[PDB]
Amino acid sequence: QVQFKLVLVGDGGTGKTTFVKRHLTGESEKKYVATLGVEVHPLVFHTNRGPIKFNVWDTAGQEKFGGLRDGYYIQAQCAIIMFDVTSRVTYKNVPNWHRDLVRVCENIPIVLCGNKVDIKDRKVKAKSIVFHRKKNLQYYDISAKSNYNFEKPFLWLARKLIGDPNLEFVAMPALAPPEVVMDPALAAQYEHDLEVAQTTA
Amino acid sequence: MGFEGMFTKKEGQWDCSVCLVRNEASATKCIACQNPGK
Ligand SMILES: Nc1nc2c(ncn2[C@@H]2O[C@H](COP(=O)(O)OP(=O)(O)O)[C@@H](O)[C@H]2O)c(=O)[nH]1
Ligand SMILES: [Mg+2]
Ligand SMILES: [Zn+2]
Repeated sequence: QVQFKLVLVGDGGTGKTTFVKRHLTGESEKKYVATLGVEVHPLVFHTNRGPIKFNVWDTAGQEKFGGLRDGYYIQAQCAIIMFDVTSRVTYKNVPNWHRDLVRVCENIPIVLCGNKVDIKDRKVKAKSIVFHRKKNLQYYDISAKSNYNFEKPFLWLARKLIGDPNLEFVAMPALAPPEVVMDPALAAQYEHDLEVAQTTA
Repeated sequence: MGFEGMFTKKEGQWDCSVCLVRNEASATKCIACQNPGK
């Protein structure tokens, strides 16, 4: 059992709790940390080289950047930064969240997640995504309520943490059934838009 | 292949039962949440 502490940060209302709750076993075996006001979800993923567990730290409160306690960030080995693609201000604060991560955890693999892409009225489009030089910052579209691209942040983090590029999830975990449809035509267009933008930066 | 004991727990290390952080032998309380190590 290899396991990694993963901190899930971003503005309130971006969908962090909805997102981590999709993993059913991690919800049923979650742990509350009374001293820190935090829920640790033990998320298991089954790779071709064995089980990996991400112990995902989810806040219970709507604290701003630099509002979380020190113990939240302690021993964090990876992170997900989340924003809402229908709220530009949440994306404006992604750099702020990123500073806090470097300040207290130095160099950890980080994934950037634009959530709620199931909504048609998307404000933050792929053309508006500021891509960066560092290879510790990958972007993924996701829709928590539809499980769209749920496994992609974890697969990327697993590959960087384990140091193996060909690491595969042999199966998807048991996820909560979708509460909304991710329109496949939107998905097909967004995937292509993202591919052209990442080729530029 | 497996993970080849890449992330083996050192002899003195202990995993906190409350928050799952891996602590060093010298730590008597967990470094993240301050839960006592048994
Ligand atoms: N359409 C859509 N709504 C979402 C999604 N994820 C979360 N929402 C909603 O966004 C609101 C905040 O969700 P929450 O998980 O509490 O965000 P948090 O503050 O980061 O934990 C809620 O109304 C969610 O139902 C999504 O992926 N798609
Ligand atoms: Mg929440
Ligand atoms: Zn602890």
